[PDB]
Amino acid sequence: VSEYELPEDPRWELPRDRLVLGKPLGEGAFGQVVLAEAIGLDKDKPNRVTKVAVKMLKSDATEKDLSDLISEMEMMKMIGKHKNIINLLGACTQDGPLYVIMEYASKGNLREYLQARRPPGLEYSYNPSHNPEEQLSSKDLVSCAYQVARGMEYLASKKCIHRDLAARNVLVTEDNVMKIADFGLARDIHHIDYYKKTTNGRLPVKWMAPEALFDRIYTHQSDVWSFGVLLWEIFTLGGSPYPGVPVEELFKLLKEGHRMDKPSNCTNELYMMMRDCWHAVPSQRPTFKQLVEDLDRIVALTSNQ
Repeated sequence: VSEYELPEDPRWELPRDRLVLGKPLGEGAFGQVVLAEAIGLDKDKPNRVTKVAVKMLKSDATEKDLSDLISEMEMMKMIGKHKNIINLLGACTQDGPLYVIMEYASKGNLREYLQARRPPGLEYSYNPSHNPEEQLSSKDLVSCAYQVARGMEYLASKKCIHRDLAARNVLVTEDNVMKIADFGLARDIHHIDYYKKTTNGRLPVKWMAPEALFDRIYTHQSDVWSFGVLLWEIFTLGGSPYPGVPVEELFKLLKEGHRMDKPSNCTNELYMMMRDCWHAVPSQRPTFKQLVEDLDRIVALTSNQ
């Protein structure tokens, strides 16, 4: 790593020995995220400990992988802070491997968070968690969507196109705050494999707008399409999109104006929002600003009983 000039930034630099490294949080090619305790992250509270997520490259990482990680870090700096995104907290760039320090979401990703809170009724697939948690009220689910819309509205205003908005990329903090993750990732410069499964075997094509899918055109409006799919994931408490539809087929279906059916427990108004997000013509989908305003009103009218 000493072969490279790493961008040191005194506003963000944290001495390596101020991090007590803990358990893995995840792993995906290059590279890995570990839980850590950071001593004196806030310079004015030097004896405070903060739980953080520490992102680093794998042992097999390449010059491009390092460039990607740096790029994510610099992008997060430029995008700035928001309550509903995974924020940058600091970095270790001198005396060892690049560490990018980010906010820690202790309750994991939204898909697994919702699946562990599935009640036993007819209205959801079965709860797969060995440690089931308290069911969420109706208000809570809409509020979940509100917060994600809020985060995306902020990101869109900073001219950040996410390109893979999905429940798996929303994280939940100890206080049940929704935080959009992986918004700063570098765009792959090689073409896409529409059948590649992620490191948890998810098929990303099921969240892509048709123009992203067929033409690789990504905009804020294709992100709005993804948000529609995420809304569907929410009101299925973590369901898998287009159940039983294989990829090669998804191409054809979307073309014919095929859309997912309304989840069993979903209001007509929330289902219309989904359908609006899945308008065939990008210019005709709502914007994140409209979505934030609509969902704000809907949260107020929705019951937590």
